[PDB]
Amino acid sequence: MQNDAGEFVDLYVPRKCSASNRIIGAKDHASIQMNVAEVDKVTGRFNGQFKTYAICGAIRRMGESDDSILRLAKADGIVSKNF
Amino acid sequence: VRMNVLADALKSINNAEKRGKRQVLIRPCSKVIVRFLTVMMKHGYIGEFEIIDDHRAGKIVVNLTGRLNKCGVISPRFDVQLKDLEKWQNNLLPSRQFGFIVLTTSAGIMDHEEARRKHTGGKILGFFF
Amino acid sequence: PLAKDLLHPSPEEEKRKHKKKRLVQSPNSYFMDVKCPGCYKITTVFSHAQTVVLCVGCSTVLCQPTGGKARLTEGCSFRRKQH
Amino acid sequence: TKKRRNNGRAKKGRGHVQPIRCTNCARCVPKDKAIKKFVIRNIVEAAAVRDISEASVFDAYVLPKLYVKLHYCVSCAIHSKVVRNRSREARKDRTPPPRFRP
Amino acid sequence: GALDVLQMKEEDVLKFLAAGTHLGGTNLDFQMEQYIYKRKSDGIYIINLKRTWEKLLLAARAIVAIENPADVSVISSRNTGQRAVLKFAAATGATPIAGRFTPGTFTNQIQAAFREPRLLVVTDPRADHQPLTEASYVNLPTIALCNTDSPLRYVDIAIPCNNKGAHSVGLMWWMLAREVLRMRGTISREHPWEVMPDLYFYRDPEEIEKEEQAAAEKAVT
Amino acid sequence: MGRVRTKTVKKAARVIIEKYYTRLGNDFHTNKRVCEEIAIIPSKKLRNKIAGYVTHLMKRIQRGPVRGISIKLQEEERERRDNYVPEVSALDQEIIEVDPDTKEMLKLLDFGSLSNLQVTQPTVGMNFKTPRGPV
Amino acid sequence: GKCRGLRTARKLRSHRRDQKWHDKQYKKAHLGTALKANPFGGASHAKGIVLEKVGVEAKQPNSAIRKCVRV
Amino acid sequence: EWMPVTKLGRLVKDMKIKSLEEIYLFSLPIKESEIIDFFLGASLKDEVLKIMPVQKQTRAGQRTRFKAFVAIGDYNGHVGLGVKCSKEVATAIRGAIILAKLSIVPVRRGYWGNKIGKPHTVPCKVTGRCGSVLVRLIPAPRGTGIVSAPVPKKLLMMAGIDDCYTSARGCTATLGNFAKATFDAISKTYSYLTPDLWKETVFTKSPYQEFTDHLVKTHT
Amino acid sequence: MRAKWRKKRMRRLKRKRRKMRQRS
RNA sequence: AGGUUCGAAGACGAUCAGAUACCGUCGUAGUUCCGACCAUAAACGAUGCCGACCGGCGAUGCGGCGGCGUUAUUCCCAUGACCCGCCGGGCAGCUUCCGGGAAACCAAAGUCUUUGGGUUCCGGGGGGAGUAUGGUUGCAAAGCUGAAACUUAAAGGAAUUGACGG
Ligand SMILES: [Mg+2]
Ligand SMILES: [Mg+2]
Ligand SMILES: [Mg+2]
Ligand SMILES: [Mg+2]
Ligand SMILES: [Mg+2]
Ligand SMILES: [Zn+2]
Repeated sequence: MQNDAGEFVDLYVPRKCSASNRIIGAKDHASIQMNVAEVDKVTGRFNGQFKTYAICGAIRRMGESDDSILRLAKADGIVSKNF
Repeated sequence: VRMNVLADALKSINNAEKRGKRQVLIRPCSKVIVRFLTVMMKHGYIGEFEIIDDHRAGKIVVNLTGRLNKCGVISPRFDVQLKDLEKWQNNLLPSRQFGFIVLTTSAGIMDHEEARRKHTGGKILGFFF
Repeated sequence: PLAKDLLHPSPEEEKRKHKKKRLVQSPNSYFMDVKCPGCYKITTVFSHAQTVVLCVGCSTVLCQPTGGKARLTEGCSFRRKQH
Repeated sequence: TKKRRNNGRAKKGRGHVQPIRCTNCARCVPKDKAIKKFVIRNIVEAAAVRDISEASVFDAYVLPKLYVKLHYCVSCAIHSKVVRNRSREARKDRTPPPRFRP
Repeated sequence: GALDVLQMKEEDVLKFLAAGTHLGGTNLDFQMEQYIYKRKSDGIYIINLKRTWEKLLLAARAIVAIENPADVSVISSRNTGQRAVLKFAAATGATPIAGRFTPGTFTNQIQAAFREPRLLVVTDPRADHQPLTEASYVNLPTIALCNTDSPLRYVDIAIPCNNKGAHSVGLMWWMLAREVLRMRGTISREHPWEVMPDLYFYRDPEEIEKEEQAAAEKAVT
Repeated sequence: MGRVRTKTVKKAARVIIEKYYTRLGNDFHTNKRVCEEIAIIPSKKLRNKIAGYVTHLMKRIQRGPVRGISIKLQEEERERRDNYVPEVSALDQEIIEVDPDTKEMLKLLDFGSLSNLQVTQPTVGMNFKTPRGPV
Repeated sequence: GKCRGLRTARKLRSHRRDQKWHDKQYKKAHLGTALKANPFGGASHAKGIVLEKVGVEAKQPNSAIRKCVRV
Repeated sequence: EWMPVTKLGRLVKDMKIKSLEEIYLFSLPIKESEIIDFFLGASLKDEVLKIMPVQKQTRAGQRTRFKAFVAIGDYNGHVGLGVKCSKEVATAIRGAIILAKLSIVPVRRGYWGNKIGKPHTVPCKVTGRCGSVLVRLIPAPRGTGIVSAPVPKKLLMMAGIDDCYTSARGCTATLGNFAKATFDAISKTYSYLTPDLWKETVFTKSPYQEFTDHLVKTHT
Repeated sequence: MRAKWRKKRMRRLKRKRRKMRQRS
């Protein structure tokens, strides 16, 4: 997109898997996008907002979605380092 | 036996990128490999790489960023002039917008756009996009 | 596992892998101080010695060559050297 | 089409296997290819276990068994109904039929 | 849960150890290796309880991330877990599926049993393979209660605990129900949950016909 | 031979044993008359067939739980599943038998050294696994 | 596989022209036997003298007399 | 008079979701053809590619059924191909239209070079693959048109591609595989990763979780 | 024919042809 | 040289419409050994070699390295036989949406229109034909190399349905 005139000429921008950086196809029905709800500091209560990950169908078909999702959770901060 | 060390390193990181590995280890390092990995980094196609130094031909660990598609090699290092470079460009590169052809010239190892910028041909090494 | 840390793998995987396939080649074999009973001196013996070492002072053998590691005779002490 | 990855025989690291003769028709069959039966038959029918026991001069006389190893060519094996053709999937499994112990 | 408030406590550990929950199978899956701790001389793999707790907190975080309690569908095709999902759905408002799972539930949009949840929770990946496969067709994230030998083909927040013992299965469906209820505005974290964990326990139908009359005999006498 | 009851006679039977369990009984004749006010059955040979299989289910439903539902049975499925909560939980063992490795693992979690936990002698022989092959 | 060396051009061309003899079109146009066997001798047309008038039967699924001339 | 049975079909009926591209982004499956003719209606051109009469040998002769290959799509970036086999031609036509309607994919248009105005060609050379038919679409400069076989040409034309070089290998005489291979190559135009797509994605609210309150009241 | 017996028929024919050529 | 058994050829008995056969009884060359030839097999994995990369699992053979224990002896260690692992090199197997393929299937038959690691041999619709001729090897049988005229619209491969099966 974004020809020399500068305007973004593209009818939609596809997502990328947050584990393998691959394009999520329009017909990749295996692909998931899921949200993890973080808690607050004191009472461990759901504080409204949340953080989301996208896993491509190929990654979550070879069986590496489990390892990937937890691995993102460390980076964002949801899962403790001592895991 | 192993005859093209660069060809083996390129195939290894291509297979690892297809599988989705975060890191790949290429066993035989060489000067041409490091320069070829350097041009990919400066164009952002791969992440950091570290050369593990043993007293033999060292090993290299590359951080794959997942934004690569193909990093093949042109094993017979054909001599490419500045007049037939575009015929290699459209034969190998997926399009004129992106994709890079790496050739070793007398000014060093670099991509086709820069090789043409300083007006020098050379020997074809490989390509990546 | 798509995110194995090839740069800093822990010691116990290294000792598991083959000498050649480790990140940097390392020899499994070692040299050792050998103290046979009834002498005063200390003999340096390769852990995988192919020959039958002998004290030049006392006429008793120390190690017998085997398939892989040297076979120290009974009653002989052994110490590693600087790992 | 290759019907069997096994090629019908347990030959894997060899080049040649010594032949045998079918116990039913004397056909030269490779030893691996041959269907083998090992029958441990009581030397008396299951109906004569009583009349022999009475006529035996020994009281606690265990009765001998007959040990015969049979080799079949597949032609004789199928005709004698020891092996049976199976569905394309069912051809794969190598577990023997159960002994029907209950 | 890095927080001290969201940490294992001694009583939770005691109920884990009492129900087993840490004794895996004799076979190890290469995906489940990073969850395991050590293998005993018996040959049983010991899961890491802290790793199990974090994944259980992670699964609870995903469940509470959905605004619609009835949206998340909890399923179990084995008797050792059918009771647990019924209680879990009742407590958390989820949609339960017990026993037979008719194929095409998430894919065929004609029959009345058709449903399109936003999250799937699975008692056993091996036993509940059909909903896991259909989830791939329908963009559905999944959570499974996985053992050391269970495949993780379509699993995302696999809890590495157990799925063989009726005690372990019912305990953690109870644990998961407590955590999602604690993260939501239903329990205040401080006082212990009134729902006693053996409510989620699956009971052998051989005891279901003699234990109630024995209690009745004790009450009258 | 040849007295299998078709779908219709069976399928109608199940509906009228869930619609009308209380009214029906184990008598062919009493039930064959209820099936005359609860249903518009075109044929007489059909109701008696329907009435006949109803008794087989009503005789059977008195004992076992046939797939045809019933409120009084369903409420007990509820009561046994949702109650008989033991007053003392099963997961409150006074002493918890502990393998050495689990105690090592609990030690790393820093939740080790609990008094309720009791270490057990490790097994010896490593005789697990089954003898391979037949025999 | 095929050789790809920098100085294997001689092998590549020698192998090519050896394999070019294995398709009928190249064999036919470069051997000369077909040219000699051609009654026309490489000509588009040929004059001739009508020797007789003959009739040829059609193939099996057809049934007709094709009126030809021996020339 | 269209009563949908789907959360996606529910939201599209009452003007909650605004674009087909929103559905494409989240890779949600389309199970009601009434969804697209809402979003994309009075702009789809329908064309039948081939009516091949496949037949099955039975006891009493061979029964004959008809397979219809139908390609649809507006000439702006959406194309679809559907295959339906029935025992009447007319019933096969409507079934193939619906299936083509269900399998509508967006087509990414790129530039051969010197990106000036609206994109005209494929962003990069892509390959489709069905049976033994291999179809490769190659970017072409402005004004070249679609140089291709008749069957891919109409499929590329209704896909919105203006200029494209094409190379095909295999039994192209198998129209179904040849058309499906072209549809395969077209579909993966967005599957291809390109440096202008290297920026990190910002995830938006999913249509299901954003209108979950509306779905409770209406889709009950 | 069986391909092996066609091979035999051809070998017999070749031997006959050599005999006639040797006769000349 | 030796020739027990079996057994091309051959003889006879059967079967059959005929039966130069399948079945049976004999039985030569051969089958055995030494020396010298011949160089072909569905000589098969119908699948070139060397090198790299790309899943999991349980076994198995050899070598090596670790370890609870049982066992052999002895008074202890080794050392053998088991048991639980690890490494390397083999024969394989199961499994998988690695990927490929027309598919059957193949962890190679993958890393191929995103086409290039090195290097051999070799195919170009079916027949004619592995024929004719020439050359060459051989005691011979035959081996190696090896066309054309002419003829033909298919011949083939993998899978589906049906029909049929002594
Ligand atoms: Mg066959
Ligand atoms: Mg052989
Ligand atoms: Mg004889
Ligand atoms: Mg080579
Ligand atoms: Mg030919
Ligand atoms: Zn036989």
